[PDB]
Order: sequence, then structure tokens, then C-alpha cells
Amino acid sequence: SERMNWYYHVLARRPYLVVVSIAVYCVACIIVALVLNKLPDFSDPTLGFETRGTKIGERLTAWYNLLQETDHHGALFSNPSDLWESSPRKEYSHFVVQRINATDSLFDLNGLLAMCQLQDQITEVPSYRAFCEPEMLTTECCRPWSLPNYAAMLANKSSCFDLTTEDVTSLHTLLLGCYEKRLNIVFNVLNFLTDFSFIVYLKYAMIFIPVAQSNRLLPLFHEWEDVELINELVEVVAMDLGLENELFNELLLTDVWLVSLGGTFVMASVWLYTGSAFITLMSCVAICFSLGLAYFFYAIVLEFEFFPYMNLLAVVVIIGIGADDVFLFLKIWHCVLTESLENIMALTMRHAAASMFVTSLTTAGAFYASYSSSITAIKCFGIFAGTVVVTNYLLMITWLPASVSIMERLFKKSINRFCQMFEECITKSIMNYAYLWLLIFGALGASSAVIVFWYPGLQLPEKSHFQLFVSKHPFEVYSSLKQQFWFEKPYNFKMHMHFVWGVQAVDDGDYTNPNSYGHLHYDNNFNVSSRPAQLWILDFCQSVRQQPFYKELPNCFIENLIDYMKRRCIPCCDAQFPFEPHIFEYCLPQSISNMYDTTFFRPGVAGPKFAEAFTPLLVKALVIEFESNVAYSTIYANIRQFYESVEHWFQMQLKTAPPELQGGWFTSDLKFYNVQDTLSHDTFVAICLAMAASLAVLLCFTVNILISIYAVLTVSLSIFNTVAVLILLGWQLNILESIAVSTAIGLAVDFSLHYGIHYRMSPVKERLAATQFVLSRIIGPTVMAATTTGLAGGIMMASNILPYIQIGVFLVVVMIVSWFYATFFLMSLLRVAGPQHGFLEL
Amino acid sequence: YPLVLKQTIPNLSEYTNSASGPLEGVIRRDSPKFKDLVPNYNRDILFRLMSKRCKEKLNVLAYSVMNEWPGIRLLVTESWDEDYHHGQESLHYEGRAVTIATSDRDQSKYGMLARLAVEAGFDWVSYVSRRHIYCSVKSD
Ligand SMILES: *[C@@H]1O[C@H](CO)[C@@H](O[C@@H]2O[C@H](CO)[C@@H](O)[C@H](O)[C@H]2NC(C)=O)[C@H](O)[C@H]1NC(C)=O
Ligand SMILES: *[C@@H]1O[C@H](CO)[C@@H](O)[C@H](O)[C@H]1NC(C)=O
Repeated sequence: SERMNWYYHVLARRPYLVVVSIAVYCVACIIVALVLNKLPDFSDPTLGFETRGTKIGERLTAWYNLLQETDHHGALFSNPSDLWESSPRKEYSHFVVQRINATDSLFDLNGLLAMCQLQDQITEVPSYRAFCEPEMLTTECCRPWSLPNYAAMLANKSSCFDLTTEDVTSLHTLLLGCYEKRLNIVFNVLNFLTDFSFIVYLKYAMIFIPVAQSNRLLPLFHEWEDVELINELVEVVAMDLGLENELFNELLLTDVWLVSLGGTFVMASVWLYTGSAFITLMSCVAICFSLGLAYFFYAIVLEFEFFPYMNLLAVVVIIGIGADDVFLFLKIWHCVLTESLENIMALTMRHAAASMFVTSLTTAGAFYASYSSSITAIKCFGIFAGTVVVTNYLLMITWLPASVSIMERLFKKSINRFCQMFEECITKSIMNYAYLWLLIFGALGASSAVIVFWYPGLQLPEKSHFQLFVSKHPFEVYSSLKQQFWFEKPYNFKMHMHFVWGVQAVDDGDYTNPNSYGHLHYDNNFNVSSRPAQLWILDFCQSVRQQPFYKELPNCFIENLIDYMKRRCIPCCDAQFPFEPHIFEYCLPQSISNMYDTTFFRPGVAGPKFAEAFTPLLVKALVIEFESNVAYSTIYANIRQFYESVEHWFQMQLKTAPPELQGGWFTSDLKFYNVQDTLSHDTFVAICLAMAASLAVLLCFTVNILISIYAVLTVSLSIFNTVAVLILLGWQLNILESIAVSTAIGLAVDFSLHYGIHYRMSPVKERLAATQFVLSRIIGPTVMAATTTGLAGGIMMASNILPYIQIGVFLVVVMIVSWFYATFFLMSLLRVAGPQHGFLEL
Repeated sequence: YPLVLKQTIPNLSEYTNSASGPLEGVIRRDSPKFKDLVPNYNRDILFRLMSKRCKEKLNVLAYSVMNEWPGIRLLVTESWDEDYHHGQESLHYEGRAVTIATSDRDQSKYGMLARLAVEAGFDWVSYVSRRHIYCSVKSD
């Protein structure tokens, strides 16, 4: 350590040099990535949610991009000749309503004039006048085709005078007498209005407004956020409007300011832990600086662009880690004082090294290896993190000992009383009660085991919508209501599968930004003419006609072809199927522009796609349609087996074709499914990654093995129970949680490790004795670290977001409970079962 | 299916990098960017100067329109601007934006016209008025 000793000494010596120079390097890279790189912003989150690099990535990618490559440009074109030479609808905004006393059908009057009130309250707004669009060229605020309006309208009165008492009656009469007089459509219009839940006892009301649906009405979103419109009987229960990703940004903006809060919390806790709030400044600004530093690593250095906001969470992540070495250190300081400066520093630092190093290392190891995912924002997240972590690491290591030295070169009682009593009562509660906690813990451990695995498996979601807010939100109120109604349906859009040959299938998109996909190629083992291949075409077409999921006019083009062929003359006349290639493509596009300009004109996709190689023609490639016995759903295994057997037979026929013709592939909307498989696979994968990582480390330092065993088991059951805690609050699966999981390892590890180390480091080799040493000399800083972490987490909670509050949950649970775990369970284990006298060391 | 007044496609900031994007500077006869601007002598259209991408979308729209309207044709109400009428910022200043209407100038028609606009392959649209519609295209 000689030069290392000189190095410790230089720390002992000449602070301000580094102090200032590193300040300099900081602000340098800071403002570099500040100014050169622009400030990434989020129009919306629904980004990088693909899985490129997948086989399906190849598929979807060539598919989509070819399609954006079809005919709007390029010689790829539809018809081979085209080469040669006031009733409403959803598009107006709308409210969902109800009556909340007597809880009856809204078919009655009381709620009707309750409405009249609500209406005159509603359109009363001038900001509304702003977007009112008073149509009719009259400056007349175009009228609401509303219900009391409907009523006074087929009345000859003004709305709210509709005199329900019998009006209502005769109307309901019309409605049952209604089913498809026919006054204009009001029947069918207000059919669109509400749901199947009347044939009576409509639960809800509903508003349209002759107004625009956009992001443009934000001010009025606010202006009705001000007013409840629920006066006595009612509730504006679900307002459906396109202003979402906007509030999204604005509320992130809210919450960051709200977050500096828990920051200052931990700051004060520390200062008072020393009464030196100089070091609190040191710490907080070191924090924000390592942040900007790793930024410049991100945007400027590897020069990256797409900064998915979710990475924000690193913040409320890192906040819990940076505070631990703190109390780890001060304690050694005070003690060694209780037992010139250069050597004292050098020792206490030889004694902190392993702790701080190993901790940060496992953490950022998890975050980094996040990068092996199949996903965009994931790699974003892990990479960003790993950097931020390793920063704070070096930050303390070097920036900080100067903090100490200088705080010196400068140069309540209740609390020491309290902490004395603390260690004391704890030590006793241990020494007296031996297996109580032990058996209790083992019980609950296997408990959460059966909890998670056997019965209530982590079953996935199928309604995706990727909800955002509190599951209770008017926007999210509307989340459930739709298909109850009419204007809701895709009868269902049956799975319409498609197959292709004549293009290649890859995605050379830049795997980071979601706006890089590349350029599509062309599969050219694919002769568009050769008979044996033609004849496999036609036996192929034959083959699907035989299926039940074969579900049944450009389809199987060959038919329109040979019609035009056998269609006699007055070259392309009176002809059969197997024939020339050149005469073939010579008569074909003629018959094709024919079927085109015919009144058939099927707006369609399957079939050919052309090029100028008349001017010379050809087809580049071409495709086939089929419908499915099945239609839309977000379920998993149905679609799974569907595709599986389908593609199976796809091969069963493919290999049969002349390899001329095995240049193709098969489509559907599995991407959803693509996720709901690949997600879990890749998740488990990375989990095992960080697992084996922390494994290697434990085996590295605390060489005797019983140690890491017991720790592993502690923390594994912590995993189990924290997960089944999420279960007790009952989640569907998304990536976010796979992520936080992965981190759990490098999170919990450190407590157990500090313990196993101090004891392995103690000069004693007995259970109780070396144990008590480690007690006195390890206990608290651990508590303070988990404490800051819980501060940050638990303070995100009474907030607006799934992400943030979700995350506070994750934090608090994992940290605190893994604590209790290794904080008494393993404590018992080696209260009684430590390796004494050179036992099981390496 | 027919567009509606104040609609924005996509429902974003027209400058959203994939919809139309942020402006990249005005074009005047001195700026070398005018070297690449193109006027539409397309006589099935009524004026001309605009962008090569505006050109693409214009000409893929032109005849789908006539398929939408016989007797009425692609009328360019405003193509390229150099006399400072479209505010301190406009793609008309670089011949990319287009204020648009039919050769017959009929209000409630445009909703469907704008529709086929996208059907031609345009990048951004809006029934931004009864007097006219607006369309725009990404940076080439
Ligand atoms: C598929 O193969 C055939 C023959 O192997 C190709 O065509 C013939 O070559 C040209 C085509 O224009 C013409 O002379 C005749 O139609 C054929 N040759 C004769 C009759 O001697 C055809 O072009 C190939 N197609 C592709 C896409 O590779
Ligand atoms: C006006 O009153 C007449 C007479 O009852 C009725 O037939 C008509 O439907 C009313 N107005 C409307 C718009 O229906």
C-alpha cells in the first residue's frame, strides 16, 4: 500500500487542490451535456415498448416499414397501370354521469331538473365559450344534442320544461316500441348515448358537447377540475378527453419539487447525527453533482438521446444508498478517537473499504445487467443507474475524507442516553429469547413461499391500456365502461392472418432510440414465375381450404388470373394454370389492372406488389390473406396455441414448396403476446444474473460458507414475502416491477454482508462473543441507511402516480423487512451456529 | 372518417418529431435553401413553390381528391410565404406548410378532404378553420 500510503497521506495533506479541481471537472461536463445536448422531453411514455431484435421484431419491422414503403413512393405500387403513365360521434368530448340518493333509474324527473341545473352550470363557462365553436355563423353556441334538449325538442318547449310526468312515459314507450315512427334518428342517436343496461335502470348519464377533442382544452380541463358539477344528486363520474400525456409531464414537474423535500429530510437527520451541517451541504451537493456527471456520461459521452423518464426513479432510488457510508464512517471516527492524523485516517479507511465498495458494487451490478433485457427503456434505466451509482461511490471515497479533515481543522445528552438504552434493551431482548424469533420467521418464510408459487400465481393482465394514475381516476373510471355500450366494437374482428415471401426479414434499427429501424431488404430466392413453384402455390391455396381455423376479391390471386386466362380471346385468353414466366408476367398485370378497375376494387392487401423492373414489369413480392375462427382478445395461451400450431403447419407445407418459395413468413398481433412471454423470460434471466453476481461477491470476501448460505436464505425469503406483499395488494405484471425486483438483491445484500464481515473481521471466534463485538460495532448506521431509504420511499406515496408511489412501496417494504429478517433471524442462526476456531474457512 | 374543426392528427404538437417536426428556418431567394424548393406546375392543381416532401404528398393527394370530387380539383390557397403573413414562424416560409381548400371552396366538404389527405400519405393535418384546412410534412 506504499503509494497507497502516500496517497492516504496526500489526503492527509493537500485538500483544496482536489476540492476545486474536481468542482471544475464537474461544472465542465455538466454544462457540456447541458448545452450541446438538448433537454429530452416526453410527449408520451408509450415509447420503446417494442421488442426489436426479436424474431417477431424482424417480422413486425419488415412488415410495418415495407408497408410505409408500399406505394406512396417507390416503384412498389398497387395497380400495374398506376405505374404506367348535425349528428355527433365520439370525436366530440363527453362526460359520464350518475345520480349520487334514492339510487333509481335516471328515467325520472328529479334527476332531470338536477340536470337542467348541471347543464346551465356546465356550458356557463366562458373559457368554454372559448372553444364553444358557436356554429351557425350566428355567434350562437352550437346547441347540446342533450337529453332535456332532446325532450323540449320533441316537445315544442325549452329544455327542462320537458314535463317528464308523462313525457318520460310515452318516450320509454317509444323505446321498447323502438328496436332496429322514426323521428329523425333521436332514437338511434341516444342508442349510441348509453348501454345495454336499459332493457331499464340506466346507471349513468352522459354528455356530448359540440366541441373539439384535443390537447387544446387543457385550460378548460383545469376549469372543470375546479368545479365538481355534482351538486346534490349526481356525479360527473368519467370524463373522456385527450389531454393525458400533458398532465403527465406537468405532474412529474410537480413531484420533483415535492421530492427535494425528503432530500432535505435526510439532510437534517445527518447533520444532527453529527450536528455538523457543513457535511450535509457537502453530501447533498455531491449528490446532485454525481447526478449531472452521469448525465454527461449519458447524453454527451456515448452521446445518447432518448431519456425515458422512468429513469427518473434512479433519483428516489439513489437517495437511499448515498447515506449509508456516512454513519458507517462517523462511528469509526468517534471510536478510534476513543482509542498524526494521517495514519488514523488510513486505518479507519482500511476498515470501511469493503463495506462501501461491495455495497455499491452489487447495486450497480444489478442496474447495469438490466441491460441484457429485450427492451429499450430497460437498458436505458440500468445503464443510467450503474453510472449514477458508481459516481456516488467515488464521490464519497475521495471528496469526503477532506470533509472530515477540514471539519476538524476548524478545531441532546438525551440522545446518547437513548442510543445507549437502545443497544442495551436490544442486546437483552436477544440474549434472553433464543428460538422465538427463529421459528416465527421460518414459519412466515415457507408461508409466503406457498403464498406465491402454488395457488395464486402471478397471473398477467389482458386489458392492457397500461393504466397510469390511481386506479381511481375519472379518466380511469372511463377505463372500464366502454364495451358496455354500442360505439365500442371491432362481430368481433376475427384474427386476420397474413403471409409473405419475397422480402427479407430483419430490423437493423438502432436498438436504443425508438425512432431507428433501418431499411428493409428483399428475399430473392423467390422466382415469381416458375411452374413447380406456381403449382405449389395452388396446392397451398388448396391446403388452407381444408382447415376449420381456415375461416371464410384478391384472395388466392391465381383464381382471378386463370379466369382472365381461360376467358377466351376478343394471348391472355382461354388458358390454363402452369405456363410461361414472361408471357405470364406479360399478361398478368393486365388482368390485374383489370380486376383493379373493375367494380370489385376490393380495398385489400394480400396479393402482389409491383415494380418497373410497356415498360418492363414485375412483382417484388406478394402475400396472402386468411381470416381466423378466432377474434380479438388479450388472453395469452389461446393466441399462443393458435399461432403455434398454425406456424407448425406453415412449416409442414413450406418445406414442401420448391425452396424457390420458402422465403416467407407469418403475421399476427402477438406483439402484445410477444411481451407477455418475452417479458417474463428475460426477467427471470436478469434476476438470475444479479443473483449469481452477489453470490460471487459473498464467496469472495466472507470466505467461510455457512455465512453466505444463511444470508442467501434470509434474503430469499425476504424476496418471497415482499413479492407476496405486492400480491396482498395484488398486482398485474409489468416491466417496472421486474426491474425493482432485480434490484432487490443489491439492495438487501448489504445489511447481511456488513454483519457477516464484521464478525469474520472480529478478533473473536465464538458465537456470543464475536457476535456482541459486531453488535456494538455495526448496529446503527445500517438502521440509518434503511431509514433514509424508507424516508424517500414512503414520502412518494400520498401522490398521484402509479410509478412513484408504487416505488415508495417497493422501497419501504423491501428495505425494512429484509432488515428485520437478517436483523434477528440470522442473528439467531449464528447466535448459536457460528464457525468457531478456523471452522469452514477457505 | 371526415375530419372535424380543430382536429389535430396526430393529437400532439404538430412539431412532434414524427408528425411534422420543428421548423428548420425560413427560405428566401438569397438563402441557399431556396436552391431546393420546388414549385408545383401541376396543372391539375391551382396556384406553387413548396417542399419536395410537400411535393410528394401533394401529388399523391391530387387525384385521390378528384376521385373524391368530380368537377372540383386540388386548389392551393396558400403554398409558400415570403411576405411575413404566417406569424414569426411558419413552414410556409420554407414551402412545407399548405393552407388548403378545394377548387369549389365549400366549408363542410373539407372534413373529408383532409381525410384523404392522410390517405395520400401526409404527415400532419387539421381542419383548423372553415375557411381552410392546414396540412404539413416532416423535414425531408
Ligand atoms: C423464373 O424462371 C423463368 C425460367 O427459368 C424465367 O423466365 C424465362 O425467361 C424469360 C423471362 O422473361 C423468357 O424468355 C421466358 O418467359 C422464359 N424462358 C424461356 C421460355 O426460355 C423467369 O423470368 C424467372 N422469374 C424470376 C422472378 O426469376
Ligand atoms: C312540436 O310539437 C308537435 C306537436 O306535438 C310534434 O309533432 C313535434 O314533434 C314537436 N317538435 C319536434 C321537433 O318534434
